[PDB]
Amino acid sequence: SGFAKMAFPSGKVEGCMVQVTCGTTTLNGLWLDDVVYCPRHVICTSEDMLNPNYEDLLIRKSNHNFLVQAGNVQLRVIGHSMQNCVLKLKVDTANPKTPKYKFVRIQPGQTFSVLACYNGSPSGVYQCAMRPNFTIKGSFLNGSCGSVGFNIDYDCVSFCYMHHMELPTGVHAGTDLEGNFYGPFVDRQTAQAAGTDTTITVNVLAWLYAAVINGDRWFLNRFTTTLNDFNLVAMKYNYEPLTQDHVDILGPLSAQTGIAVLDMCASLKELLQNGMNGRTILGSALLEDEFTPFDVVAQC
Amino acid sequence: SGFAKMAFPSGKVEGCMVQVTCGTTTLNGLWLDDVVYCPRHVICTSEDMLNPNYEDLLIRKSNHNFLVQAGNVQLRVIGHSMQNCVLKLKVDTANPKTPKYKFVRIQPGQTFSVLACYNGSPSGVYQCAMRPNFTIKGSFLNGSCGSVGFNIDYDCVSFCYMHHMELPTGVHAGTDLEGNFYGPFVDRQTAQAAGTDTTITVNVLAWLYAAVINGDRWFLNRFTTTLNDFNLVAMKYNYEPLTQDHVDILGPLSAQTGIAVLDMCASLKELLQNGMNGRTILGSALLEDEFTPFDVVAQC
Repeated sequence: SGFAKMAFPSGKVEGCMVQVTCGTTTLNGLWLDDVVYCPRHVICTSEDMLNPNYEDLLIRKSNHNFLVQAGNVQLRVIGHSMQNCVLKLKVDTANPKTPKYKFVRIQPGQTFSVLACYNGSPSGVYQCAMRPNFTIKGSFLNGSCGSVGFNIDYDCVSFCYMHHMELPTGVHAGTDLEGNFYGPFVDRQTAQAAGTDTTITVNVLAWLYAAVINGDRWFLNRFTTTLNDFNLVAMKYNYEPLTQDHVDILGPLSAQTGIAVLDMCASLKELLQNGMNGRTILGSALLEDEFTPFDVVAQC
Repeated sequence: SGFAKMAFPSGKVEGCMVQVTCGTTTLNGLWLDDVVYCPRHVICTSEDMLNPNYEDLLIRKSNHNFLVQAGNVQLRVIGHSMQNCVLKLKVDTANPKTPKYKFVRIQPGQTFSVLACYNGSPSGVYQCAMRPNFTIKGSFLNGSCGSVGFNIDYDCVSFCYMHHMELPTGVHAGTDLEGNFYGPFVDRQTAQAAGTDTTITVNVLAWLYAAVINGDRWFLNRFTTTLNDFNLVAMKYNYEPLTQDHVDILGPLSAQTGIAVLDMCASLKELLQNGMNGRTILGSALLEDEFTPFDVVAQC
């Protein structure tokens, strides 16, 4: 059949991508109905970004600061308000190709598609996960600020991320459309670090359950194990511990494969204890934690 | 900055995706202007596919066989011709959202974006490479037949693949829009195998040159080496040998990093000889051969 890490298609969200500028500052914005959302840190220069007071910087910005372009065409800003770290620019036009949308806040574990833009012109897309420590292993270059993370469930567009800033580490932070940052992070250039990255365990399990269906099944053992016992092994190797929900959610996989989730844990457990002796599952030599059981089911 | 395997956006090609059916047979087609392309094996059932004569099977098909739907709406077929393994259905309508397009035949080495469809309804997209042995490690389920592989260079759409068939191995074959199969493969269900899979070496090199720029540079040695010497090592481990072009193409990377390509070969060479002792380059424990130097440059 085949397995690959896979983004939703991007036609809908491409419809909503605009360029914004505020002096020398040029980033990406999202045009939904009569509104345009974008990172608020657009009103900053470099000298500002150290300790910026947004209350106080935007007190000094006018609607005639905010150049907003719709590809070839331009828009006219008609009122500027700031919600947390996102800036909501009202304009004269409603997006003619605004489609069924909704803002969601995702939880650390879920995955989403990302549309990397540069001057409102989308460049690319890739599937991505919301790390334990509320970060993302992304591809983000200067003025990818305002590029977004979405999903598509039954026509509706499920906007869940908007990018703000890279980190000294090199992983990327950003908010939802509420404007609230995923994590303890704020938009300034102070020595921010991100906590311990661990592995989305439930997901790896779904990735093994995947592997099986795709035929690849060298790594299967006989063993059973307790949940706790499995966990008292897993957490040693920086992995997320595992709940009765996790099992519940991994239920439909365990059906199609006639493999119990307990028996899969001791199987995984034994990869952690032993290693891989340089073999590959679904052609990978690391354990792949960026698949939710919904991702993998949908892929099948 | 960040690195991720990355597909072009899919809005353009989504515009051109249609469902086709021919009795009980339902696959994906591509509507460009007044034409619709699709895999010809759509005129087959299962009993046929063993040894089908297409000349002779289509002699028995009419325009009123060919149900062709445009999402909600339907089309009217008005003449059916077969070019190699692709079938060209003329219809009454030209695609209103046909954009600047061109058919290209890619060469074994190049990468492209893939739009997986089911009943003309796109499900997903992922970046993919045209293997040495003219195969692809894909995600393709029944009736992904007619899902396509494209690229975008400066507005133009560069259609380069259309899927036909999985293989007993589990990798996927298909043609260009010419209709000619990438590889020695034909559309029937005989015991087809695919030759030796080797590694797109130039690409791995571009993936190392990537790694460096992204800061990750544990794996650097001092050494130089000859091209031939490098090759007399590489080919042992099933890798594609390396040409003066390959070097030429890897030229602009070698500029930005102040690292000679010769010195990069002995560096790679030493991963092959030694291993990795379970470290990671750009967070991967296998060497990543699905990036062309154009991919990686564009990503930067």
